[PDB]
Amino acid sequence: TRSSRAGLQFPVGRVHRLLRKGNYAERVGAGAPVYLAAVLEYLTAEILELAGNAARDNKKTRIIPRHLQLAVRNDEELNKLLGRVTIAQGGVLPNIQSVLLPK
Amino acid sequence: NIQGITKPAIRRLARRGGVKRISGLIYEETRGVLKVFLENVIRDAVTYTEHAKRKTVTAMDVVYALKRQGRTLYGFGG
Amino acid sequence: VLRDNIQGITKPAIRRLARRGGVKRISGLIYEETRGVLKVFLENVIRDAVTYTEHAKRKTVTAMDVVYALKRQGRTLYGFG
Amino acid sequence: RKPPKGMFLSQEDVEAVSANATAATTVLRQLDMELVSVKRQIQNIKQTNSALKEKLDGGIEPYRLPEVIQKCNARWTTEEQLLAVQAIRKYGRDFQAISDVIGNKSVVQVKNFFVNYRRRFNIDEVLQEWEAE
Amino acid sequence: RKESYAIYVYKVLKQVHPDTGISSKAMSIMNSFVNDVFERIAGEASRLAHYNKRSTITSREIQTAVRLLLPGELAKHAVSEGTKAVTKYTSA
Repeated sequence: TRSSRAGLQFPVGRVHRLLRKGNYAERVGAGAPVYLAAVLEYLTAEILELAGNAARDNKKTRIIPRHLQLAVRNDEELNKLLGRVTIAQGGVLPNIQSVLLPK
Repeated sequence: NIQGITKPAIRRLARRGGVKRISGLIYEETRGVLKVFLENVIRDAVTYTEHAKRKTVTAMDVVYALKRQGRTLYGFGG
Repeated sequence: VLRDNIQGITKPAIRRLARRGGVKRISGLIYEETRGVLKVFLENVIRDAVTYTEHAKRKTVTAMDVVYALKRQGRTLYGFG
Repeated sequence: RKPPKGMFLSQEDVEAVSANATAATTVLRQLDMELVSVKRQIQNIKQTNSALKEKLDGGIEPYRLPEVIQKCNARWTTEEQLLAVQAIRKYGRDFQAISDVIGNKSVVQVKNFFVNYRRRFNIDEVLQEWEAE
Repeated sequence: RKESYAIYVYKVLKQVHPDTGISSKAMSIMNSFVNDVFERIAGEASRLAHYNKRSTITSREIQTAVRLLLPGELAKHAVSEGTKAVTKYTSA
């Protein structure tokens, strides 16, 4: 398997298959599937890392969409990446304006 | 039908958004905005069902209409 | 020969840009805040433009590279391609 | 029950005066000894302040410099800009100090100098170097 | 049969947090995220080929596409992890 040859977890073969069966170019390079899968695996590791930390904070083992929402929105770059994306059952960050606070 | 979303439902949506005091005309104005929003999304959703030759709008059609409407949604398909 | 000059002026230009936009009264701090917005806007657009020149293996940024960079930034522009 | 105007009357003082046959005499003598102690402490500090005031004879009159009254200019020369750089290096954001160092540049022109020449003179780097000391 | 990157999300999860789980809804959210990033990069690389009069999507198309879509640091680390994996693949 080409995934084992690159030390990656995501299937390089399935990536190469989807790149050919999607009509993006006449030909598909050999290093592109390995390099596209590596970015995907890195980004999934980024989210799962912050999601597991949010899971530890909520004292729960299984990651729920609440954890994904908190993880993506607390990161400055993951928020910019998924800026036009709504996560199901995600909710919003706790935020109350200063003027609205009691005085 | 449209009056099925009133009184506490429009109040609960405000609390999750952080609103403290709600004027009386917000409720009617909120329904109008939600009406126009639903009209736009369902229109593009129905359009895909028309091209697909189906009488049932699938979850994909809702997602794909939201994607075209700049409202990408995760959770209800690929 | 004294020299001593600077860049990033646009002192009356921010006044002219306000008139075409319909602004009547301009506070003093608008100009400095306006310059900051122009920096970030140019930084985003030029970044995507320079990336195309890097991919195209060229030392010259063409008008087209700007066009798709504006296209990528949701700022479609007609007239230069 | 209400205390009189400018008059404190507590149960402790009543019990202290009637503690025994010679309680009032003991309290009055202790207050008199405290008053004598406070009186001599005033006298010692008065002697200390008199000696300290004797050290201040003359003031700072032989150490006064005349005022260099000069108008504020409008153009920045290379000398004026470099002197401003050194003023930012030692003083930082003290606009009044930098204005006095240059001499012919007002406070508002020094504050404008920071904004117009921020990129060219690396004022942010000069400020972060001033903060290190 | 419906395909997904589910089993590999589990593997990456255990490599990072071995004592954590994931729900079915959160898994489908991860599936759509992978496919979304997939379409964005592959779509941008396809445009790069058309813009430069090319018919193949090589490593350079993917690399500059990730430079465009990710903001700075995520792009920096993505290029590093990818070029590392491609070099390891090129070796064997």
